[PDB]
Amino acid sequence: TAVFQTPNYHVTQVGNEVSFNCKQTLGHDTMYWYKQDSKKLLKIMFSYNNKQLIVNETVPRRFSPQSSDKAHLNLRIKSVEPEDSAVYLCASSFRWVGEQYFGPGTRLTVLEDLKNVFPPEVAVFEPSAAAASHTQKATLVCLATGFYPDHVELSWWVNGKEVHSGVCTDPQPLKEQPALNDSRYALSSRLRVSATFWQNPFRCQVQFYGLSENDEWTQDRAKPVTQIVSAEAW
Amino acid sequence: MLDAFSRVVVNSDSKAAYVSGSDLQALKTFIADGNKRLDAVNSIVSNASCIVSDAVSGMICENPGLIAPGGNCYTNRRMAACLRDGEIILRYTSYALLAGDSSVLEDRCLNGLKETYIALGVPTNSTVRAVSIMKSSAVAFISNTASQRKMATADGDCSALSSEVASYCDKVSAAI
Amino acid sequence: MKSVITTTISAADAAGRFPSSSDLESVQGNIQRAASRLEAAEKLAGNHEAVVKEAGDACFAKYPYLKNPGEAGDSQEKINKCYRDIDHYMRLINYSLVVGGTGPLDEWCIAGAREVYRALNLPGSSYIAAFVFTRDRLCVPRDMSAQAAVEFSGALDYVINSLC
Amino acid sequence: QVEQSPSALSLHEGTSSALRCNFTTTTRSVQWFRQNSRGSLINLFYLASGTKENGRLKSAFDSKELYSTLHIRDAQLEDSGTYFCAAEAGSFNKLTFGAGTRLAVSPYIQNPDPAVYQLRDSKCLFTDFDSQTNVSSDVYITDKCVLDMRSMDFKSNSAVAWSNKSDFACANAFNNSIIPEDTFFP
Ligand SMILES: C=CC1=C(C)[C@@H](Cc2[nH]c(/C=C3N=C(/C=C4/NC(=O)[C@H](C)[C@H]4CC)C(C)=C\3CCC(=O)O)c(CCC(=O)O)c2C)NC1=O
Ligand SMILES: C=CC1=C(C)[C@@H](Cc2[nH]c(/C=C3N=C(/C=C4\NC(=O)[C@H](C)[C@H]4CC)C(C)=C\3CCC(=O)O)c(CCC(=O)O)c2C)NC1=O
Ligand SMILES: C=CC1=C(C)[C@@H](Cc2[nH]c(/C=C3N=C(/C=C4\NC(=O)[C@H](C)[C@H]4CC)C(C)=C\3CCC(=O)O)c(CCC(=O)O)c2C)NC1=O
Ligand SMILES: C=CC1=C(C)[C@@H](Cc2[nH]c(/C=C3N=C(/C=C4\NC(=O)[C@H](C)[C@H]4CC)C(C)=C\3CCC(=O)O)c(CCC(=O)O)c2C)NC1=O
Ligand SMILES: CCC1=C(C)[C@@H](CC2=N/C(=C\c3[nH]c(C[C@@H]4NC(=O)C(C)=C4CC)c(C)c3CCC(=O)O)C(CCC(=O)O)=C2C)NC1=O
Repeated sequence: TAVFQTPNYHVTQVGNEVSFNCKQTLGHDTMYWYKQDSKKLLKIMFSYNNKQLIVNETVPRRFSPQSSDKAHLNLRIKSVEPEDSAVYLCASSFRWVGEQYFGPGTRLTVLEDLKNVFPPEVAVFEPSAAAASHTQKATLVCLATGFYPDHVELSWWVNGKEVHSGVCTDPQPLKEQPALNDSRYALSSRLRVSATFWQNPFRCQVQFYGLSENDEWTQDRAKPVTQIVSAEAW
Repeated sequence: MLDAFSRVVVNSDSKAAYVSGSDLQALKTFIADGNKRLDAVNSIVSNASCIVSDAVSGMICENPGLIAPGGNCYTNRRMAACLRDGEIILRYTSYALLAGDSSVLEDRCLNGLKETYIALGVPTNSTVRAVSIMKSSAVAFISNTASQRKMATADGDCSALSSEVASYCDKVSAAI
Repeated sequence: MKSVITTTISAADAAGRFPSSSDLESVQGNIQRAASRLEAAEKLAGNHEAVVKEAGDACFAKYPYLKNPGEAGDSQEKINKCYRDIDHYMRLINYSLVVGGTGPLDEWCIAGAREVYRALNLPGSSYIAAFVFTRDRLCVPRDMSAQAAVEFSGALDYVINSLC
Repeated sequence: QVEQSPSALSLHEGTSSALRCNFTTTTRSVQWFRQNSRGSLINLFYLASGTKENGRLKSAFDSKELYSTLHIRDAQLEDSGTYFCAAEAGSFNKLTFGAGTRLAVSPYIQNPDPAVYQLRDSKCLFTDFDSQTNVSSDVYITDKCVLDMRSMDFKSNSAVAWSNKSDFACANAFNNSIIPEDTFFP
């Protein structure tokens, strides 16, 4: 049906080594690793048929592909530079005839300074009584600020019931102070509900992804790791 | 058997890859000096009769125990067989020099020779002595340094082919 | 591997003779022709993907019936295997040009082709139409020189005649 | 090796136009791609010198003329995305992509009710407005975020406007732009 690869996200610092692994479940035999840069331009980085490299687009020797099985294709990157920050895409298709089936893709972020990451602050407002009494509709708003990077997925769970209708997350952020080093990026989300649901007596969960156990976090600042903070709102 | 060209192909088959530019350039050097290779080989063949009698008589003189009663070159039947098979070894060396690969020497003459020489009681110490004389004679003929026999040939170097002949005769001595 | 060198060595070996002038005359012929053949092998090596991929398309254009269910090439896995065989044949033709004879063709693709294709129900005219189209594009001197085209077309006519 | 003109084309529903992707060398086949808001590419077309229809679109390819065309008709809201044309031109080995085209569709409002209410901030919804007005430096305005009630089939474009300075209120959020005269005061 589709191609799935792990890990979903990975952020590291300068000098670290990264490796994304892709696996595909179809009867395909040729995989590609597309390196789409910050300009959303897709340029082929590696292609592997079975066990033999078939495409080398003047790739520097630092990038080294390691393939074990025809369903596996890894990439080990040494001497990683900040300028190599890009989104990496895994593809699979038959070598001669057939269309290419793509996967979700992985985003890689390299930090100039590792001390520029801070925990987010989340605040949820209450529906206005005048708005609900005038327009017969209530809309909830959740806001997250002071977070990094953009590795968030917002879901709303209404009393333990999974819902896939009425969710809207901003595609792109807005820069506040251009040329002022690395400006803060934030995105807002909105929740439109029915009058009956709000009238008859719900949690904005902001997923966070950062460093892993393979990186040394020995700094004085508290580690902004995932924890359980629960808020309620009607 | 396999020649110089066919050895390149067999190697490229094991990886299921076309003959690359790097391997093709190696063949082009083989072809460019192909006149030298025939020029070498003709020198060996033209003196094949005297090379063998150099070896067999030379091996006997340093080891007189071969022609003593009970030796393995005592009668005329054994002496004739020593000359016959010693010439066969030289014949297959010229095939290897002509073809440019030692596969023909290993497959058709050197395969199973050691186990046969044990059955007949042929000494291995004396056999390798006779072969090592043949290598010294062929190399001296190849480089055109024979004391009493000169052949007119355009000036040049043949260290590449003399090293080729020396290694082929070393394969025979190492097998048995 | 039949070639110029092995044919004469095998002929001399059977008679128990040293390589004479007749045998050294045959190898001299290889030196003259090796210039032309090794240009054709270089051209094919750097463009095998384009030749093979267009050759397979001409086969399926001439015989659309291979697409029907119950025939060879009735699914996408089968159709890929059809192109893979043409690559194998175009690979051995590259071997034939380098070796200089019909050696690699005879002992690796032609020897048991009659029994294998009959057992697997692969029509022989599908492979013939693949090589006829390739032999028709071949033009001089844009693709290769005058002598290289003769050497390349010679190997292709050998393959077709075995499938005829 | 692909030239695309114009870069972007925003068409109203019912207006007729076409999308073109041009190539310099012979191409066996072209793959058309759709990029969603998450950024994932979903395969749209896959044809080799032929015509394929899917919904309200149609594509074509002429090998002798080295071009491909794409036609759109009666654009729907769900068809928002980024258009990408990829060709297997060159040595018939690698896929080359174009620049891309972005298209967005706005909904029809049956009854506009422009009004702004003030919501108390513990420790401002500009909805029901006209889509003919565009927004741009120092103003913190986010992009229009689309909502759709699939039960009642009610669509609306709504936006949020906030700031850090306490001297600014939600009443004059659309101050730098040209606000319509339809503004209602309490
Ligand atoms: C060096 C020797 C060598 C070859 C020459 C080929 C020979 C060959 N090809 C196929 C593989 C195949 N070849 C085809 C393709 C085709 N479908 C069509 O439309 C056509 C009629 C036909 C080619 C024109 C099909 C259908 C198969 C699958 C099994 C079969 O042969 O029926 C198979 C079966 C399994 C396999 O893939 O190995 C074999 C033995 N392969 C080799 O390794
Ligand atoms: C496959 C390769 C190949 C060979 C090399 C020969 C191998 C070979 N040589 C001999 C034959 C022989 N081999 C030798 C030769 C020697 N004994 C000595 O004392 C020397 C050290 C040594 C020099 C080489 C002798 C003397 C005989 C006869 C006696 C015997 O068979 O042991 C025989 C037995 C037949 C006969 O007696 O004529 C055979 C099979 N034939 C081949 O086609
Ligand atoms: C039909 C069979 C056949 C042969 C027998 C040779 C004959 C031959 N020999 C050389 C000539 C040559 N071959 C040699 C080799 C040698 N130089 C030395 O120092 C050694 C004494 C000698 C090897 C024994 C060299 C160095 C040349 C000079 C040019 C060259 O490299 O070919 C040449 C090229 C120039 C010329 O005509 O003289 C030819 C055709 N080749 C053939 O086509
Ligand atoms: C291994 C050997 C071997 C080859 C490498 C091919 C050579 C070959 N010829 C064409 C095919 C072509 N060659 C020409 C030109 C011509 N117009 C014609 O009708 C004539 C054939 C020719 C007269 C000069 C053009 C224009 C194409 C089509 C592809 C292109 O646009 O270049 C192609 C397709 C793509 C390309 O041009 O590279 C190939 C691979 N033939 C072989 O057998
Ligand atoms: C009495 C029993 C008897 C012999 C026979 C010799 C055997 C002999 N002569 C040699 C050496 C030898 N012999 C020849 C052949 C010969 N020389 C020529 O130069 C020309 C033109 C020849 C034609 C007949 C060559 C070509 C060599 C190599 C070196 C050389 O050029 O002399 C070698 C090789 C060296 C080695 O392997 O150790 C030995 C031992 N000695 C013996 O005990």
